Amino acid sequence: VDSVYRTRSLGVAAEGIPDQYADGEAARVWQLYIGDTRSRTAEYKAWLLGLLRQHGCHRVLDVACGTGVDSIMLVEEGFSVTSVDASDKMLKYALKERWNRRKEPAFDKWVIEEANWLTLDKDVPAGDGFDAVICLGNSFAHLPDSKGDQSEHRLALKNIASMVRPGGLLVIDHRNYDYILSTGCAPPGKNIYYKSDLTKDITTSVLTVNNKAHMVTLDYTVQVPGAGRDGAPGFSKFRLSYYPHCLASFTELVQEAFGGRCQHSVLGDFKPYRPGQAYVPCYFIHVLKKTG
Amino acid sequence: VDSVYRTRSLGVAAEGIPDQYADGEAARVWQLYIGDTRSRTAEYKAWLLGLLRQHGCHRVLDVACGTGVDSIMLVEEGFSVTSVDASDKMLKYALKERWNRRKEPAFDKWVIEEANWLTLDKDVPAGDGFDAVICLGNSFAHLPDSKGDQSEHRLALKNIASMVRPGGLLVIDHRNYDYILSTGCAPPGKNIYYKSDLTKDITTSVLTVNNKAHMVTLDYTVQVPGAGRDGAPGFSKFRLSYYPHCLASFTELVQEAFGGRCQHSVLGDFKPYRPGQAYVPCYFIHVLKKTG
Amino acid sequence: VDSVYRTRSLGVAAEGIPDQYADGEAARVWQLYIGDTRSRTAEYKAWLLGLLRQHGCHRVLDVACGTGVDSIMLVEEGFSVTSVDASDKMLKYALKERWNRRKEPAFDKWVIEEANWLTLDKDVPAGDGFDAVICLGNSFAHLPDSKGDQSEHRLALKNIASMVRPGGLLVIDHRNYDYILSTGCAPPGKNIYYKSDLTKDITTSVLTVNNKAHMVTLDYTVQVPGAGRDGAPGFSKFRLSYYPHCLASFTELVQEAFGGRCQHSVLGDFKPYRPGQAYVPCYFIHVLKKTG
Amino acid sequence: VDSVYRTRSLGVAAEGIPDQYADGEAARVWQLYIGDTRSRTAEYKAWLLGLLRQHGCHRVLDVACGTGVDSIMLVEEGFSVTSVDASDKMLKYALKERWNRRKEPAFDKWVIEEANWLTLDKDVPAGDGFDAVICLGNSFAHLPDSKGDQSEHRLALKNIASMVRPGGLLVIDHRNYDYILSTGCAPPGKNIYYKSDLTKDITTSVLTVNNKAHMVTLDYTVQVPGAGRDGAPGFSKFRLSYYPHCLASFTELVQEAFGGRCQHSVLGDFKPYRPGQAYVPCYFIHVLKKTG
Ligand SMILES: C[S@@+](CC[C@H](N)C(=O)[O-])C[C@H]1O[C@@H](n2cnc3c(N)ncnc32)[C@H](O)[C@@H]1O
Ligand SMILES: C[S@@+](CC[C@H](N)C(=O)[O-])C[C@H]1O[C@@H](n2cnc3c(N)ncnc32)[C@H](O)[C@@H]1O
Ligand SMILES: C[S@@+](CC[C@H](N)C(=O)[O-])C[C@H]1O[C@@H](n2cnc3c(N)ncnc32)[C@H](O)[C@@H]1O
Ligand SMILES: C[S@@+](CC[C@H](N)C(=O)[O-])C[C@H]1O[C@@H](n2cnc3c(N)ncnc32)[C@H](O)[C@@H]1O
Repeated sequence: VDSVYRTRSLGVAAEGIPDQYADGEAARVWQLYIGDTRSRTAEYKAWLLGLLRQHGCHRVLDVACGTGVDSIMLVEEGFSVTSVDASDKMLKYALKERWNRRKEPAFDKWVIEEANWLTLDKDVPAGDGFDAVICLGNSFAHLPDSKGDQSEHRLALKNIASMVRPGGLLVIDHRNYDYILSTGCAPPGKNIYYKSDLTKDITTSVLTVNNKAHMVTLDYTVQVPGAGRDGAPGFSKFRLSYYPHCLASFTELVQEAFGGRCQHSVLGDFKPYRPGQAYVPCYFIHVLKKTG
Repeated sequence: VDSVYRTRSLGVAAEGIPDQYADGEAARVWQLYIGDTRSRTAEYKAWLLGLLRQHGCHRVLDVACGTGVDSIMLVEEGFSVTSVDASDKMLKYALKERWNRRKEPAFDKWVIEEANWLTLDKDVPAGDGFDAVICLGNSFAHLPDSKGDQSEHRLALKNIASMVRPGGLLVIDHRNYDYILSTGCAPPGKNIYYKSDLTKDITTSVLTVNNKAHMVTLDYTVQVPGAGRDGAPGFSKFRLSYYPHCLASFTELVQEAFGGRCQHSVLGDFKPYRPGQAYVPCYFIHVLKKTG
Repeated sequence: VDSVYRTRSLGVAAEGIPDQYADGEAARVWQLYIGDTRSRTAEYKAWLLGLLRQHGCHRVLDVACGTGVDSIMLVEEGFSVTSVDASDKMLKYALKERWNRRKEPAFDKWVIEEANWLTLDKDVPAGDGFDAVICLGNSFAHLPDSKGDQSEHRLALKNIASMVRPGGLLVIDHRNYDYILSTGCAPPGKNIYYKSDLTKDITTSVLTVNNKAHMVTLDYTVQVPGAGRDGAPGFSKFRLSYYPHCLASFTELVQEAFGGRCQHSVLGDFKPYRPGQAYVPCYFIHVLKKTG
Repeated sequence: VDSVYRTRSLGVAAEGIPDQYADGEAARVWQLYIGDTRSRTAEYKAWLLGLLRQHGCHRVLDVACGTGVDSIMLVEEGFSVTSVDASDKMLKYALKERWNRRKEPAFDKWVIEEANWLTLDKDVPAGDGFDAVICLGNSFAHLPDSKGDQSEHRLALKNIASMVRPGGLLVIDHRNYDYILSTGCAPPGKNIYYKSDLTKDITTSVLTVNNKAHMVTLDYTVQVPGAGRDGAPGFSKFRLSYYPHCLASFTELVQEAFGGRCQHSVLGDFKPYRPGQAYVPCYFIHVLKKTG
C-alpha cells in the first residue's frame, strides 16, 4: 500500500518557519494583486458616500472586510464601522493598518473580527442591527455551491440580511456573469472600484455540470515589473474561482433573504439599470432597504 | 494524459471564505494544543527573570515569538521587548493579545514583527544589538536540514548571534535528543516551561539517512474532553517534525556562530549540567554571553 | 518547511505487491464497466464486416485495441489483424484472450503490440500499408489537447493516415459532441456498438476556456448488483474525460491528415448522414478511402 | 472548500493513451533497473539447480515471479513451473517471453498467473502441493507491515507454506537487515544472484517508530549511459521500500508458518551460516523442508 509521510499536518504551524504555502510563486503574485486594490475610484467614493449620507447611515458592517480598503475609508469619514472576514491572510493587513493608526481615535474605535457568512448571526452581535451592511467587489461570488442546490448561498445571504436594522440598507454586488457566460471572456481590468496599475492577462474557464454553470475560474497572469534582466518584467500566475451569479437568480435570492420585505434597486456601473439598455455593466450593485 | 484543476492556487486567500487548511481536523486539535499549553511554570518565570536581571538586561529580542507567551511575561515585568516570528498563523495570537491589552502602557510599547532566522539581519534593526536574545521552547529544532549539510542551521544561528550586543546574552535551548535517539521515545508532557492540562499520547518516528539521524517526527493524539457521546472524550491527531540536535554538535554549532568570541554554559533543566550526572534533563538550555 | 516522503516512486512496481492504483474502488467498478460492456451488437458486426469485405480488405490495423473486442471479431472472421494500444492495463485483456485461444490457428497469428498514435510510425511497420485502419468506439476523443492548438490531434491523425495503403480505408468515429455541448448531457447507454447490461448514471461536465469547449468529463455511477445488504445493489463511481470533437472541425482535421487526397463519407449511426436530418446520431463514423 | 478535479480516476485506463504514471522519469529508470536483472550468477544457477536436483524436485511454484528470470531458467531446465506475482507491470515481461518462445513446448506448458501472498491459498490450486516453492531475491521484504503487528507477514508466510507438498521445500530469502540496521548503509551492487552492469548510488533511510525499525527506503540514483551531450551518461532516481527482516525474527516467523513441523537451514551467501563467523553475508537464504 503506498504511504505518503508529511513533515507536518496540513494546517499546523510552528515557531521559526513560514506557514505552509506562504512563499510559493502563486502567493507572491497574489500579494501584489491584493495590494493593487489601492487606488479607489472617484466614482466609487462619490457613490458610496453619497448613498450612505442620504440615508443617515452611521453604524456600518463591512462583511467582506479583506485588507480593509473599504472599511478604512468609512472610518476616515467618521462612520462607526465593524469589519469582519473569514480569511486570516487578508485580515492580517487590516489589523496592521489599525495598529499603525492606533493613535488616531477613530482607528482605535474600529472593530475588526473574524466571522463567516454561514455562521454570521452567532459570530457578530447584531445589537439593534446596523444601518448599512456592505458586501462589495464580488466578494460574495467567491462562495461556492458545494451542496449543488444553492442552500449555502441562501443561508449566508439570510444571515447577512439579518444584520440590517429595519429601515437599514444592504449594498451587495456581483460581476456581470450574464456577459461572462455568453463571450467566455472575463476581460482584464475594466474596473469601476480601484484603478489597477498592474497589467494582467485573464483566461476564463467556465465549468457547466449537466446544463448548469457551476463555476468561473480565472487564471491571472501578472506582469511583475522589476523581475527580469535589464529592468524587464517577469510574469507569474495565480488562480481564483467563483459562482456565476446571474442577475435574475441573484435578484430572487437576495429578495428571498429579506422574505420579500425589502425595496430593491439594481445599478449598472454606478448608474441605473434598465434591462435592455445598450451599456453592459461590469458589475451589478443591488441596494436593498429592509421595509419591515 | 492526466491533469489536475484546483479551485484556487495553493497559498491564495479570498474575502468570502476560510483560508486553505484552516478548519481541518488537524488544525483544530492543534489550536487546542497551542492554547492549553501556554500556562507557564513558576520555575521558568523565576529562572528566566533572575538571569536577565542578574546581567542587567533591559532590551530583549524574542526571536521565536509564537503566540507571545514568553514575550508577554517580559513585557509585563517592564522589559523593552521586540518579538519576531516567521509564522503568521502563530503571530496572530500575540497580535490579538497586544490589542486587547493596548491600554496598559507597556503593551502599547511591545513590538511584534514578522522575521525569519535566515534573513533576520535584513528584517530586524539591531542597531547596536539587543541585551538578550531568547529562542526558548525548543523552537530552533523546527528548522529542517534541507541541504544535508547543516548550512541553514549555521546561517540562522549566525544571524541570531549578530543581534546580540557585545556583553549581551543568547539564551537558546533544545530538547534532549541524545536520549530520544537512544530510547526512540520522546515521552509526553515532562515539560519544564509550561503546565499542560491536556492528555496526549506521542508516537516518535526517527528518520536516519546513510547513518545520520535526520529528523524526529511526533504524532500527537490529543484526547479532546467533550467531543464524544455521554460527555466522553473525542480524539484527534496532528503531526509535527524536529531536527534532532545532539548536545555536542549543537554546542559546537552555537559557538561557531559567535566566531568563538563567547562564553558558553549549558543548563540541565534549570540546574547546571555536567556529563554523566545522574539527572537526565528534558531540555538543554544554552546561555552564551558574547565577548566581542 | 514541508517535505513529502512516499514508499516508492510513482510508476514503479515490485514483486511482493499490487501495483499502485490497482485495487482502488474506482479501478474495481471500472473493471466491471470494461467487462460488462464488451458484448457486441449484430448491427455493428454486420456493418463493419460488410464494409471491409465490400472493399476487399484483408490486412487490418486496429489502432485502438483496448481489450481486443474489435480485433477478436475480425481475427475470428479470418482477417490478418494487428492490434496496438498505448494502455498496458487494457492490452492485458487482449493478450490474455490470445493466450487462451492460442490453439485456434487464427488466434496464433494475431499480433498485439504496444504503440501510441503520436509515435505510431516509429512503432508499427506499415510496409506498404494496411488495407483498413480502424479506431472505433470513440477512442480518438481520449487524447486531450494539451498545448491549446490541436497540434497533438493533427500529429496523431497524420500518423494514423500514414498506415493506410493507397486505396485502403480509415474508419474512425466520435461521439456526437455537437449535441452533448448543447444539451450538456451525454445520456447513458444509447450505444450502437455494444449491448450494456449494467445500469449507470452519468454527470457530464463541460470545461470551456476563453470560449472553446475544451473537455467533457463523465462521472459514471455504476450500480453494482450484489454489493449491499439483502442482495441490494452497492454503488461506485469513476471518471473519465474526452475531447469534444464537433463534426465540422473533425471533418476538417481528418481530411487534412490525408493531405486532401482522400474520399470521405460520414455515417449517421450506421446509416448515411445528411445535415438537418431528423435522426440524431449518437456516433458519427467517418470512412475515408485514401486516394494517393 | 478547495476542490481538486482529476481528468480521470486513479487506476482507470483508456484506449489511445499511456496509463497514469508509465513514462515518468522514475518509471523510465526503474525499467532499466528491472532489465538489468539479466546476468545470473554461476553460483546462483549452480546452487539452486543442485538443491532442487538433489531433492528430486519437479513441480515448482515461483511465488515472486517478476519479469520471469528465475522461472525462465527452471522451464529451460525441464521443471514444470507455475509462476505467480501480484504485480501486472512485472508480469507483462514474463508473459511476453512465454509468447515469444511459445513454439518451444516447455514454454507452452509454463503457467503464469496473478496471485497475492495474502490470498494465495485461493488464488493458486495447491493440487497435491508443489515440490519446491521459491521466493528469492528479497521479494518478500517488499511487503510492509501495515497493521504494526506483523499479522500480514504471518498470513502471507502461512499461505506460502501451504503450497509445499509434505516432504517438499520452501526456499525463501531476505537481505541482511542486521548489517544494514547497524552501518545505515545498504552498499550498492554486492549482489550474489545477477551481476549488475549499471552503476547506481544508494542512499538508505531507516525509519524507526517508537523503538522498532519499521522500514528501509532506498533511493537508487542510476547512471544512464547515453543520455548527456558527447556520449556522457545521465543520472536519474527512483525509490523503493522494505520491511527490515532480522535473521532471528524471520527464522521464528518462517518456522511458525510450518507450525514447527519443518527442518530449517540458513545459508550465508550461497554457503553455510555459522552465527559468529567472520563473513557477513549480503543475503540469508532459508531452506525449509516440510517434515509433516
Ligand atoms: C479584492 S476584491 C475587492 C475587495 C473590496 N474592497 C471589499 O470590500 O470586499 C477584487 C474582486 O474583483 C474581482 N473581478 C471580477 N472580474 C474581474 C476582472 N476581470 N479582473 C479583475 N478583478 C475582477 C476579483 O475576482 C475579486 O473578487
Ligand atoms: C506552545 S509551544 C512553546 C512556544 C514558546 N513560547 C516559544 O518560545 O516558541 C510547545 C512546545 O513544546 C514542545 N514539546 C517538545 N517535546 C514535547 C513533549 N514531549 N511534550 C510536550 N510538548 C513538547 C513542542 O514541540 C512545542 O514546540
Ligand atoms: C469498452 S469501451 C469501447 C472499446 C472499443 N473496443 C475500442 O475500439 O476502443 C466503451 C466506450 O464507450 C464509450 N461511451 C461514450 N459515451 C458513452 C455513454 N453515454 N454510455 C456508454 N458508453 C459510452 C466510452 O467512452 C468508452 O470509450
Ligand atoms: C528484481 S529483485 C530479484 C527478482 C528475482 N529474480 C525473483 O525471483 O523474485 C531485486 C531485489 O534486490 C534488492 N536488493 C537488496 N539490497 C540491494 C542493493 N544494495 N542493491 C540492489 N539490489 C538490492 C532489491 O531491493 C530487490 O528487492
